[PDB]
Amino acid sequence: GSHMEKLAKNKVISIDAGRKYFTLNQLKRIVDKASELGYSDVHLLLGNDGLRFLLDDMTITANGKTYASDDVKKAIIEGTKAYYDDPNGTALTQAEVTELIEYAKSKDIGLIPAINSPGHMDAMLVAMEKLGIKNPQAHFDKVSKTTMDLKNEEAMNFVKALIGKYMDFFAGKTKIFNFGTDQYANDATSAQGWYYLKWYQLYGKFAEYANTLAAMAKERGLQPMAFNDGFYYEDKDDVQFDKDVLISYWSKGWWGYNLASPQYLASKGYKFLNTNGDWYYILGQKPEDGGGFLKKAIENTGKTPFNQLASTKYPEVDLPTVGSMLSIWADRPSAEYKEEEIFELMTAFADHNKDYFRANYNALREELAKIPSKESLEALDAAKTALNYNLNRNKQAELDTLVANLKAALQ
Ligand SMILES: CC(=O)N[C@@H]1[C@@H](O)[C@H](O[C@@H]2O[C@H](CO)[C@@H](O)[C@H](O[C@H]3O[C@H](CO)[C@@H](O)[C@H](O)[C@@H]3O[C@@H]3O[C@H](CO)[C@@H](O)[C@H](O)[C@H]3NC(C)=O)[C@@H]2O)[C@@H](CO)O[C@H]1O
Repeated sequence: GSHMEKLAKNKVISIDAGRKYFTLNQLKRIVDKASELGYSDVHLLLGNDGLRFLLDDMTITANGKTYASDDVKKAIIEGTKAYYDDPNGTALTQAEVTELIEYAKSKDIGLIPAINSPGHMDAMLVAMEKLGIKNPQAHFDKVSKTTMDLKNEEAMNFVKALIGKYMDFFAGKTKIFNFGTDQYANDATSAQGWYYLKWYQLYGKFAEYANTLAAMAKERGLQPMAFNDGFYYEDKDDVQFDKDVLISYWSKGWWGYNLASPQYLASKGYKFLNTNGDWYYILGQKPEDGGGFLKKAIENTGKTPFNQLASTKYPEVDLPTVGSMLSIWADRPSAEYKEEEIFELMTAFADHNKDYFRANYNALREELAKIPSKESLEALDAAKTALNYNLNRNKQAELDTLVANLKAALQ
């Protein structure tokens, strides 16, 4: 019950770089601002509708045949462009994402990648078509454009191998890997995908796929993360799920979309990354549209407590969370990304929870990088011993004089 508990928790900013393209430098500045504000990780969706990340070797081995690296790359580029041909760019390179991870590591910032499936995979579906894999899309009220058919082995096998190749990359580089599994065939079932899975006795098939993805993460030394949607839908435990999955809990849903309660998932032994929907911001969203516009997300950043999970009340309901995630989405990826908006929402969330967030260590690290008579060395050694790396956002002044004493000793 000491000091450490609050600071040990995760403070995450989520960027939807799957739907919309973000430049390496844009993400670097988000990472820098995250480090400055006191965040711990940057959650970066790279596969979300579009697939905006290419490895150097994209060779895939599936269905007793292989798909050549250059053939895979072109098909993915075409898929992402088919979803949305972003004039700012198509997909991040291996070298760019690698530099982002090392840059973030230098600022005590984790990177949490997300490659979504079996929903939110418009780019992958079309890529598979271009790769010869016929009809990968789910089929209900109409043929889906976002979701994979669970009965199609050819598509399932490829996608598993594809996510596996990404998982091979992020292994040893990042602690967590998010595979999503949210909003199954929402476009093809009027946002009732889990009800449709139940109906056609395919919900067990989804579990098998999700559990496979969790094992794939674990055996590669990655903590599996997924969204809550498809985990124990409607509090039924007829179909079981992997318990080692870090659940990013965003909502309990709405009418006809009966997601499991946080209370039920906690009773199954799950830990939560509090990804409360209240803190959502969709780029370009205005107050007139309702939902997650900027003013509401800033307003709710103080309204909705740090530990409070969606559909629950804190502290009346107090469930185990590893930390909280604030999310920026790009539902309409053509909307202008304005850095100032995200920075304001990020700042607000940190300012209301100064006990959870770190202090600003950018000044300290610059002054420690300037370090190359024994009496003058006595002072330089003394200021170094007096440094405190454990400060939170409430004590910026406390840290400001400690770094000032280091600057004075160095001269
Ligand atoms: C009182 C009541 O419950 N009314 C229902 C109403 O709320 C429902 O509309 C829904 O509202 C929620 C907010 O409470 C909103 O989040 C929902 O949007 C999600 O789902 C739609 C598909 O229906 C999808 O188009 C959106 O993209 C969105 O999905 C998530 O949200 C973010 C940002 O919006 C996305 O970027 C994410 O990709 C996605 N997933 C995650 C994990 O974040 C929805 O509009 C309606 C529904 O008919 O029903 C009322 O009864």
